[PDB]
Amino acid sequence: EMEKEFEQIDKSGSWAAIYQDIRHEASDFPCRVAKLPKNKNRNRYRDVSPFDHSRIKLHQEDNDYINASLIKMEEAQRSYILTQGPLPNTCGHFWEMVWEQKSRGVVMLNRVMEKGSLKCAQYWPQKEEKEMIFEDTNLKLTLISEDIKSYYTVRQLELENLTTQETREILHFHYTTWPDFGVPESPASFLNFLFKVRESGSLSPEHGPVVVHCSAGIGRSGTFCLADTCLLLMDKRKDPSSVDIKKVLLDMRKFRMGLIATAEQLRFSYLAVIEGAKFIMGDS
Repeated sequence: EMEKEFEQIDKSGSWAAIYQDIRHEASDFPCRVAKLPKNKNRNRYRDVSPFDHSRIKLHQEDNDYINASLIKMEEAQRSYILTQGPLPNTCGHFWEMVWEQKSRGVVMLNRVMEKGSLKCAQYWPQKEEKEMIFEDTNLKLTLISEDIKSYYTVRQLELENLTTQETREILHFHYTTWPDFGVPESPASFLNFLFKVRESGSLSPEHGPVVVHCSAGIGRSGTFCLADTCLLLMDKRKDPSSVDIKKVLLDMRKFRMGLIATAEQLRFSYLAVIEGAKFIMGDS
C-alpha cells in the first residue's frame, strides 16, 4: 500500500518536491466570471477563484456568482462543493446555495478569527433565541442545538425558505482545532471528525453535495475531501493499493484550483488515508 511511498518520500525528504510537481501539473482553466469587476467584493482572496466550468451558480438572474466550486468525483461517485468562508456581504448567497443545491451538511474547518484576523463571517446564529434572516436571499436560519466537544462542534440548524415557507435541517460540522494552513496533527482527530460527518449521512448520494469550507476553501477543504475520496475508492474496491492519492488530488484540481495548500497537508492526507484504511479494511 501507499504506506511504502510515504516511507520513501519521508526518508528522502522529497515532500516539498513531490508537492511542487503537483502544482506544476495542476489544471488551469479560466475564472472569467470570478474576475468581473462586479464580483470583486464577492471574493475573499484575489488569488483564489472558482473556474468558470465548475463554479456553482446561484439561481437568480441578478448576479449568480459565488466563489464556490462543484468538485465532482466521478469514479468515487461523491461530490462536494468547496467554498471560501462567506463574507459579510455573501452570507445570504452562501445559504441560498446551500438551499438550491440541496445540501444537508456544512463542514467548517476554520474559526471565524485566526492569527488575529477575520477569516470568515459569523454566518450562523450562536444562540437559538437570536435567529438570522437573510433579507437579500429571503431565508431564515435558526440554531436548534449544538454538541460542543474537545476539538469540534456539531450544530443542528434549521434553514427555512421564507418564500415557499419550506424547512430543512442542516447539520453544521465545525472543526475548531485546525491551524490555518496547518495540519491537525493526529490523523486520529481528523478521521474521527470525518467519520462523524459520514455517519450523519450528510455525504450520502440521496442529498445534494456537502458544502466544505475553510477561509479560502482550498487548503484544509482540499485535505478533508482528498482523504475522504481516497478512503471511498479503497472501500469500493476493498483494495488500498489501487489508490494513488496524487492522481486523486490532481483530479480534484480540475474542479477548483489550489487544493491542499502546503506540502505538509499533502503529507498529512497520506497519513489520514493510510490510517483510515485500517478501519475501512475490516478493523472497525
